[PDB]
Amino acid sequence: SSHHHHHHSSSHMIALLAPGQGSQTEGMLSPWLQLPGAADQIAAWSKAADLDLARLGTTASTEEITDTAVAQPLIVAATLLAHQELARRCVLAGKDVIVAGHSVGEIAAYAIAGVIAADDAVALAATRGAEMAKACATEPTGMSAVLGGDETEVLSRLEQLDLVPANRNAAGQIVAAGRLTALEKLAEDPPAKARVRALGVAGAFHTEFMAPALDGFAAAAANIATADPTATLLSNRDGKPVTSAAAAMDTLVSQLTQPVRWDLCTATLREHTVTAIVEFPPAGTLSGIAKRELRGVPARAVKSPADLDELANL
Repeated sequence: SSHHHHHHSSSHMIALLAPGQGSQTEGMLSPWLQLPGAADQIAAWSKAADLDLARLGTTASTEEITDTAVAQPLIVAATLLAHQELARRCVLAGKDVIVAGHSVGEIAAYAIAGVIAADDAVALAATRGAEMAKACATEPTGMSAVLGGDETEVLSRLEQLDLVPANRNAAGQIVAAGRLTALEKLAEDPPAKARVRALGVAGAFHTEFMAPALDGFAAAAANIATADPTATLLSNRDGKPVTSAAAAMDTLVSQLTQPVRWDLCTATLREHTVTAIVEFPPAGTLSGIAKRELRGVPARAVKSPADLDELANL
């Protein structure tokens, strides 16, 4: 984390995207682990996070990975190992860099933007999941995706049923969150010309039902070294860039019970003339959204190291 601001001789802008939850795959660390330096870092982080990462990345079932307490650090683990190699390759030399993470991915984005250290981030993702899981055992809650019709109609409807728009990802892409009974009521009758799919998650993330998780998350968030960003770093709260480290960490914490306004992140990306987009593993969804919402901007979904190759020039 020490650098020289590149010279422009007399746009060169790349989005880096860090994935959220709900796309972690059975074999998601295999392509990265056999690379030099990765095993060492993982044992270090696995011990640092106090959960077994090396095993849970290779021969682990999707089911034991869909467990927020495991899922969260594991996603972040994969994102950083992937970025770590991208940096190492020097592919981004002389590019203006903008970074945004989804939901959990903010922890990984913060690390990519050099606000927190790689190891600390994983440890904080472990706390996030562990604390969030406790909160889920309070009241039967969940989240259900709403692939949508009329934006006004869909917002009016979650109000009636007392559910939060927990993710606002795209135009017509809303996640609803709250009590399982209220979500069943959403499913039982949706607002016309729209669909509902109960995402398999253990609680209603990014809603007020995460209060109990707040203190536990804030405690680790505070005990962590910090630095002012080395990239334009976006925040899920409003999609504005974050200037100071203190600000970022404040937002990150309070983002636990607030809507993920990823749509407004996509808006900020447009007004930067991003030339290309890189999603990190487990990549897929965020690049999908960017293909649809950001016309004519190339986007790559990193799954294996072989993908970081045709980026040498962009």
